[PDB]
Amino acid sequence: DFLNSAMSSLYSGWSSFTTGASK
Repeated sequence: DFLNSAMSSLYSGWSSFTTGASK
């Protein structure tokens, strides 16, 4: 799961939208 966080900071940082699907 931890790796999931380091990923959100990379994918959920440039798109600032993927969070909708990730969350």
